[PDB]
Amino acid sequence: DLPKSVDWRKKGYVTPVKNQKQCGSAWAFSATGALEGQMFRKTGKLVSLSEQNLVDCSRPQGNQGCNGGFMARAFQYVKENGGLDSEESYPYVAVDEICKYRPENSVAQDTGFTVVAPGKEKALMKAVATVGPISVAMDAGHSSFQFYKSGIYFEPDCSSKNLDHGVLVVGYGFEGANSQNSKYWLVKNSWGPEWGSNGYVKIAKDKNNHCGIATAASYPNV
Repeated sequence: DLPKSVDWRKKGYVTPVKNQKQCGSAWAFSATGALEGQMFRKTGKLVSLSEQNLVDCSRPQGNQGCNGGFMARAFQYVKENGGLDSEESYPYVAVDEICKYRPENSVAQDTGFTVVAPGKEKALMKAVATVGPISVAMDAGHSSFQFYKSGIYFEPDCSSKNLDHGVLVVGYGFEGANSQNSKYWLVKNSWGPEWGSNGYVKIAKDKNNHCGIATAASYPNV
């Protein structure tokens, strides 16, 4: 009984597209994006969250800052730390720096996170429909993705198991009148608004877990 389409951007859950620049911090942007949606669902206030706070401070939890990391380890950091600072108060500079977490500037918290049944696009569809934006890993390691500009993205060389890039599923939809025709996942990237379609990409949906979008999906518990 899930909706034919979902787009959380239309309900105020999603901040404008950000840019990680030359830092392997996509996992931090995916995590802040999912926490931004859950915090909005809880309080009605959309507050941009600090990726730099995660880059600089979550090494104990197993992240490696600009050398990579994982969204579940970032949600683990926010839980163990008791908070996460706003983007305004702890700005992004795209380089590993000293941890400067300030509890008085915290605007978010989580108690851990929930994992979507791995490899199941229908499970991911249910989480997107009932929770809000969901953090996901994908295989983005292709020039077709770097130069992606519009339309549904399908890449034959995509893997659903060996992934390399965290992104945020903000909804799903279809092209035209038939809800089961030309389906896609609405994905927010962190390569800036100029990349792709206003910083977003439509990834083919119900095409065998294309690019691994439902392989490692999760969301923070607020």
